[PDB]
Amino acid sequence: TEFLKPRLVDIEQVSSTHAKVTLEPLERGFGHTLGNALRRILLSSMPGCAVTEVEIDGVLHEYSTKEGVQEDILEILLNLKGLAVRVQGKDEVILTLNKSGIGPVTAADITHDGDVEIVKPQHVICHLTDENASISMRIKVQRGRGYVPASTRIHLVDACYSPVERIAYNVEAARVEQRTDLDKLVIEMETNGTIDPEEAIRRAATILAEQLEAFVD
Amino acid sequence: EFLKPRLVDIEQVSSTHAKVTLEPLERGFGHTLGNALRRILLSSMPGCAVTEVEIDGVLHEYSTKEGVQEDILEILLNLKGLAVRVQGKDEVILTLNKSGIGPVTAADITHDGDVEIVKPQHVICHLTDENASISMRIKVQRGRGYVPASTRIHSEEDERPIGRLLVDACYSPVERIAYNVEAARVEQRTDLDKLVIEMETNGTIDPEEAIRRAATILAEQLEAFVDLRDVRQPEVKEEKPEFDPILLRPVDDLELTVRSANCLKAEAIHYIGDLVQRTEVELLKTPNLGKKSLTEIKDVLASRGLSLGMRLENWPPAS
Amino acid sequence: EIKELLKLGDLPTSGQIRLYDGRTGEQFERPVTVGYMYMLKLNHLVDDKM
Amino acid sequence: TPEEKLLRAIFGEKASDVKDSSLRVPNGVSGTVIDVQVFTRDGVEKDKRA
Amino acid sequence: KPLVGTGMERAVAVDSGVTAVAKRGGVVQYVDASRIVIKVNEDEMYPGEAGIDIYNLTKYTRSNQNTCINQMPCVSLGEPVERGDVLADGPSTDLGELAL
Amino acid sequence: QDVVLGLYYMTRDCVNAKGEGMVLTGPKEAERLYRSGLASLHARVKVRIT
Amino acid sequence: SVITVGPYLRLHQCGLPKKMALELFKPFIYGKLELRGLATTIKAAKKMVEREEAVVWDILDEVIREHPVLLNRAPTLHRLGIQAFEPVLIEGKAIQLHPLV
Repeated sequence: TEFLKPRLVDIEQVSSTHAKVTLEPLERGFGHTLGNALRRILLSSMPGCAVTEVEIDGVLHEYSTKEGVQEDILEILLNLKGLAVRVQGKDEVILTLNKSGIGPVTAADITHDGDVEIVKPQHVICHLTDENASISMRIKVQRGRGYVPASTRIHLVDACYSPVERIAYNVEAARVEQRTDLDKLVIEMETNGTIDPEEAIRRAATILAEQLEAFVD
Repeated sequence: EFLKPRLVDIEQVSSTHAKVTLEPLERGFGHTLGNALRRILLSSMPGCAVTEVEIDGVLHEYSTKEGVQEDILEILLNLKGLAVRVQGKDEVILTLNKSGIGPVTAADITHDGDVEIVKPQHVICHLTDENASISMRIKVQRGRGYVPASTRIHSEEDERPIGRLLVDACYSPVERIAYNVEAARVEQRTDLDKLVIEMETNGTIDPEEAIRRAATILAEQLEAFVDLRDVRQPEVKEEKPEFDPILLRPVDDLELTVRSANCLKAEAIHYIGDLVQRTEVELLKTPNLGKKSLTEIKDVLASRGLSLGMRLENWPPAS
Repeated sequence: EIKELLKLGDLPTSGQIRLYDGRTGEQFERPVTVGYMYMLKLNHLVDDKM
Repeated sequence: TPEEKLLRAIFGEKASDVKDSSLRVPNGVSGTVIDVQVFTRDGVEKDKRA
Repeated sequence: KPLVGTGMERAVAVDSGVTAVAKRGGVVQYVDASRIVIKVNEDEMYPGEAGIDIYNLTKYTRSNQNTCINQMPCVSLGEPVERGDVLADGPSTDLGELAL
Repeated sequence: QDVVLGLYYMTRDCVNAKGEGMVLTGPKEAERLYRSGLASLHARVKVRIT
Repeated sequence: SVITVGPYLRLHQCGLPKKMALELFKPFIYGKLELRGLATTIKAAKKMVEREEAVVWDILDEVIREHPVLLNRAPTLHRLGIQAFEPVLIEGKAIQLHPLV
């Protein structure tokens, strides 16, 4: 008829990017149900902006080599997925990497645009060897709900939109004075920094709530 | 930047069994609402089912009605599955009466404006001797999930009616749930999906009623999920009782005569924290108390160690 | 003779089917066997031993 | 003893000449009584319930 | 009752006393959770005293191991039984079969 | 026992399956890859590790 | 009593029945109880835990905390046949034993 909603919920955060939220006392089975369902939405269908396509300056194929770079073409592509991008009013922005010379290319070494915000200018993109070594390329960010692989693009970089790097829910037993077995739900989460774990969940749950706008009274 | 689903055809196919379908579904939400609905449908759904029962000439489950071919323990176990549905009411006591060599079905009950015997063929027991005769007070409440008989004694406090056989409570009308999302393209959309949630009732929840109150819980749960106020409790309760706790117990505990028992009902005195402070003065002037009537109260107050009529410039503190 | 009787019941010869974890709702890789086994409760019941 | 005596006097309990030896239900087990038997010495008077 | 059996279960149930087995064939006159009355057929019936075979059933009662030993009727009113038929199941017997 | 059949099945590889040949930033997005049904538990893969 | 599983355990603990732990630590509860003032006297404490007042459970969990118990199984062959664990309360009459041990 009427239900149980939790009390005492302590989010204990380690670093600003990583965080662990515990939340008791749920009715029986409600840890797994809220837990798994929030996990699914946190991982799969969560709006984000990552790098989707890359046209390079010097060479056409994903099996070629750039002079002045020890990072292979497949290598920098990996580094790109790991750059955390957030666009403001813009749905699509594309950046130019103009930097050259003996030494490593950070992200503060990117062009700084108006609706562009690099969450880590410290982030290591690729290294440059001796002499001059020229490198500037155009790399196009895209907007989407999820993680979209390079393979799913048929007519290229895996697009890791969602802010979630990792999620796990661990369900253990909680007692309410004279109730025997209730669930205590522990959510642990890591983010790409474009949004803090605490808020990630809020909207994560908000989404699922939105989907029930059809049945509740 | 998202869509939201809704429920197209709900397709009954039996009183017991029906496929409800949910059309506008995005990629993967199919299994997401789908598993998480099976989860909240198999458990958390409302249901009424017979809780206690008194039967004519029987004292406990392990006996034998004359002229019936079941044993009381079996007859209980037939009611556990008696499928009833009632409305405005929360607990309704149906009555069963029938004699003569003949199968007593569920239909043989008496009807209330709220009573709907969702299966009237349902066998309850068989009589078997012309003038053998049974009569019973079947009691139905309505709760959530599985309250087995046993846990239904910690509230005790006089359930004495020896006749009342408590039956384990199986309060739920889900039998078995199964969703399957087959893919469904609304004419233009790249790929959205369907969600056929097939379900199996006892007959006493109409699919739509269900699948709705199901989604409802999910909301109120996720409600607290949305923002996270780290919330907590005050705690640290009191370790300072002034008086002797004895004065917070009701006047029953005095184990007194009935004419003196209801009479303290009368003059507005429950707890003995009030009997303690009403003198002998107060008592002839009280409706129906006398020499034999009040001699009684000075003797059970004597035995527990208290007296009639005193003070306490502080009664009663404080929560 | 067992497999032949499985056909009539319209059930797979594997003796195995796919199952789905009730919690996460997802498939179990591999078939697991399901079936019916007559089982006893022996009277070393706990609340006599404890 | 002294302190037990003062205690009977403060609260007025009539310290009995008889001990409590009754058959009581063993901790943890709980059920319905379905039969009572009474066996009496030949020549002692059958009580009420017997 | 075992879905998977061997065939002996009918043999074990009967030869073990726990079940109530028809002495003489006839028809059921009366069925109570307490007793069962069999109106004997003419052929098996002795000339005098005539009468009927009456099986009084064992009801809820203590076993050696504190388990409960209780008999229940497995026939219905006015049913044909032949000699050596199962008239009532013991504990852990179903329909004449041994069900542990 | 149960627990070793566990790790074994996990850290075991088959010839050809989902995720064949792709490359990943670290373990974290490798779990992400599996939980979401994109990759097979056991499929040959280059990944960045530290 | 009989033992069962419990994979949810950390390796340094074990599942001990509410019922057992109540009886095992009985003098301890009688203690913490009149210490915090929830009982007037030991004879009251006796009546309280006999009563299984829900209040005591929150206490039992106090007296339980940094208080190891010893578990020992049938033929004690090497020193590992007795081992010490931190007790975790369980509904049920069985012991829960970490699978690795």
